[PDB]
Amino acid sequence: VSPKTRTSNLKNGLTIASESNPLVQTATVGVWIDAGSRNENAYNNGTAHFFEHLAFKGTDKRSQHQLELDIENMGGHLNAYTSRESTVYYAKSFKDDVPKSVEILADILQHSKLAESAIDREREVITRELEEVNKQYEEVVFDHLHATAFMNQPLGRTILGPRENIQTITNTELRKFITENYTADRMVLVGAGAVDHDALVELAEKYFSHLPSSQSPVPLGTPIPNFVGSEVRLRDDTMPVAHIAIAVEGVSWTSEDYYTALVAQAIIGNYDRAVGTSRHQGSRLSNIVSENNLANSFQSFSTSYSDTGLWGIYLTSENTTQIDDLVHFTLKEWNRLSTSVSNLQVERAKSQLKAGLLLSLDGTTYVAEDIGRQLTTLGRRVTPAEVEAKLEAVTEHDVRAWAQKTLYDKDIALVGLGPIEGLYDYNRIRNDMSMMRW
Amino acid sequence: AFLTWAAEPEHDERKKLGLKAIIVISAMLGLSVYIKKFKWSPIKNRKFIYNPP
Repeated sequence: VSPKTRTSNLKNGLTIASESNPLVQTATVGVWIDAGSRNENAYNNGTAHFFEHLAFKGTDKRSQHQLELDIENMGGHLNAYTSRESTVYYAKSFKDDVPKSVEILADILQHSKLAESAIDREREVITRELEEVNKQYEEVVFDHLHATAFMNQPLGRTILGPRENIQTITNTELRKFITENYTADRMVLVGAGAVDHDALVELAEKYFSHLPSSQSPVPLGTPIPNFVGSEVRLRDDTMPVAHIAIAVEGVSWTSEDYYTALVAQAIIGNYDRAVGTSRHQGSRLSNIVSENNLANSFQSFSTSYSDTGLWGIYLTSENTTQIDDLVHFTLKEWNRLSTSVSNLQVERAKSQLKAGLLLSLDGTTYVAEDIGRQLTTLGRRVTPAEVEAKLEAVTEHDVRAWAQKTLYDKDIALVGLGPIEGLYDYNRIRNDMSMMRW
Repeated sequence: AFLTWAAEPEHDERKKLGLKAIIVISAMLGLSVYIKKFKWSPIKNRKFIYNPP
């Protein structure tokens, strides 16, 4: 039984949340913000990601070089990432270097220069990033997947933004973005590892007390997405591996079906020919795929947002003449979540998940990421006892009912990249979303 | 008229069955047009972006 997550607020409405571990000697402190690319419009799309670059380009006190030196002298590192709904800025350090790291984070968030010279310099760096994501096939597939599933909607936009915006982003719009979005009621200061909660609250009172509050404070993790059944094909005969994602509209963080969708996802599970144990997994799809050499890997996913989600599978295969079989067998395993699953699969998946949700948190950065994610999506850290109860409440009837309303005979978003000549047209893929025998 | 009947005594029944066939076949034709268009729309609506390698 893990130590209790302590939570305090400041007057502005900044949440401080901590989980101490007296067995480690490092600490991860950082700021989780309930804001990301989705908060941009079409004209300033790319701003949030642009700011992330400039946050490390110098503040009103420390220059770019001084910033570098200060962190080098601390001994640990700083890291940041911007997603569609969430931005994170954290610092991993030694136990007693925590006050330094909180001070640096407070500086780069509140007091960043955003100097025209630096805007202009990064504008090329970010332009080069547009032509090099092209290599990260999983990311290419998932970005096209969001773009098509949420066609012409904010969740459909990329994080980098269009080339056009990169050339026209000004310090004015950068400043406007972080003034509107980086408000105290949207921010959580998180500490995990060798942190004292009371010490962290004091550091918050010292550095984050002059943060603006938003005019209308909504609760943390407050949001209408209209999913489009659709396909993007990026055929490239020169690539040896096909990458395919298939998804349906999934569940939000606060859906009542959140755990049901996780259990369903665990019934299909993951597979990777490179891992020794994968040929012995219990999942039916795993057995079909491994026996017939249909794929190098597959990974089931259930991505959530504040008001929607995507539930589906990502496949990679070199078997270019049997892509049809791979997709066919995958979707017939999904059909069985509607028609055939019983207590046998459901209780097996529950067993696997009860551990999986706890195992994931195996270092201070993972713990901080868990506290930060849960605080910015649900408004609270959910105790493992509550999570164990919600998983236990999932029955086979719940899984069947969920799959019959979410998967069965529903539109999919489909992205294929690589040698995908063998991937059939939309109708034949979508026809596998039901079974004529049932 | 009598001789016409003698040549083709099925005449009355034949034309009534024809009326039923015309109605059913016409309806089936109309529905088959809707279904064909429904099934073909992903192909008809397909769009391309080409970026020469």
